[PDB]
Amino acid sequence: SSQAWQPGVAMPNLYKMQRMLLEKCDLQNYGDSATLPKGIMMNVAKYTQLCQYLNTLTLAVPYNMRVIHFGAGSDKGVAPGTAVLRQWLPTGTLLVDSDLNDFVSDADSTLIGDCATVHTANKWDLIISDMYDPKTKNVTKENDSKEGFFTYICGFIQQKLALGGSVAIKITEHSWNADLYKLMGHFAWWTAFVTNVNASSSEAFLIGCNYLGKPREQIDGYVMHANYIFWRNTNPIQLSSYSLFDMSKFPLKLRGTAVMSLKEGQINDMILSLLSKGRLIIRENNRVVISSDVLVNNENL
Amino acid sequence: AFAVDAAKAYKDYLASGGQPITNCVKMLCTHTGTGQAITVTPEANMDQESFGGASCCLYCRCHIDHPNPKGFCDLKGKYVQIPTTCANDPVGFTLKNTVCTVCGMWKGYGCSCDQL
Ligand SMILES: Nc1ncnc2c1ncn2[C@@H]1O[C@H](COP(=O)(O)OP(=O)(O)O)[C@@H](O)[C@H]1O
Ligand SMILES: [Zn+2]
Ligand SMILES: [Zn+2]
Repeated sequence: SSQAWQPGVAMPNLYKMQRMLLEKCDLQNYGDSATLPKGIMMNVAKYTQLCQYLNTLTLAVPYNMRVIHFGAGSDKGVAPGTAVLRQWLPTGTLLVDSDLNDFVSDADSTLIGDCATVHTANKWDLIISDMYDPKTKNVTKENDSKEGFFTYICGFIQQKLALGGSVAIKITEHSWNADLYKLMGHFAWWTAFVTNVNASSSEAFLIGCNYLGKPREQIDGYVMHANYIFWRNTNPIQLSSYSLFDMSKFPLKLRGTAVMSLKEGQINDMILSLLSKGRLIIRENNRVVISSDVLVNNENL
Repeated sequence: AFAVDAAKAYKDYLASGGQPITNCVKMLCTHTGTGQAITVTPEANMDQESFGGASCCLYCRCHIDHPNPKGFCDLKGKYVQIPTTCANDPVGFTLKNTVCTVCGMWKGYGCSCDQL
């Protein structure tokens, strides 16, 4: 109904509580296409709606914020999503992006290579991923949990996401991972968010809001992905670009969320409550240092 | 002594009737901004479009060194405002035009410093 004036639709909580079996995803509006504003790329529209939705959550937004964006390149050789993130995030936010393939970016630093090669000394306040392999769209094969870059992302979250931070990780019917859904239960809240511009696709962003570093909920990710597909299969979403035309409240508010260094032993229930409310980030505030592992070979004979 | 002259090549290509560089990244914005040329966030007014800066830079897009001792880029990491009448060719526009160092507007497309 009024969903068409939202930036998109989040998975309703009752769907998260089901125990569905995995089915094929068949979308009623498959092949519909939103009419984008003149000259606007799909990926600008999509990231704009994602950010509009993230504005409604309790993201921690510290000074000296650090954001890392995986899968930021395009077959066009530019980075539309990075450009939207930089628009959204407070001026001065440190933004790093990465992709397998070369591209030109507005990020403060860019690493080209497989995401598994990326290492960072520091922790992050927000992780965005649009990584995707269109080969997974094989409807003739069983739809099993995928490894690859999802294995990397799960480990990266657990090792390098600051307590209190958040993630938005792109999935689809076939591009998903059970452990990533399980990890959503380590946040104060989570959802699967579908942009209104791309609602004819099984794509969603799995959003984990305020990381706690421990299980708050035990989630079976195989069942949860089936629950997600059941929701999509039974709830057609009207394609809509309406939210793109009101950008007056787009910028993410610079909250100046507190950042503290704390050892595990000091994370009591009061700290956990602050983390859960978007009122605290736990990490160091040292320099941001990144690298990409490079395999060396000499093929001369 | 030899240096590739990418700017001359693009200008000559355009005058020969070549298609401008595509896939410059146009941003959604209110179009109620200041209209200044190069800004930290989109600032298009009613008669401009705002673009991601790197995607509108000839040197960034062509994968070539910037014409500057330190190789710094004026556009990367910022947003560039392009008159709507010229938004078919943002790279050509940024290459051919100059920002007023006083008011931050494009000379000839917003700068009123030479008035009175
Ligand atoms: N293991 C990986 N490491 C880094 N980037 C990846 C990896 N797998 C996929 N990507 C990137 O994710 C991006 C997804 O963009 P999308 O347009 O959805 O698909 P594609 O560009 O592959 O057709 C691509 O730019 C792709 O290079
Ligand atoms: Zn440049
Ligand atoms: Zn002037």
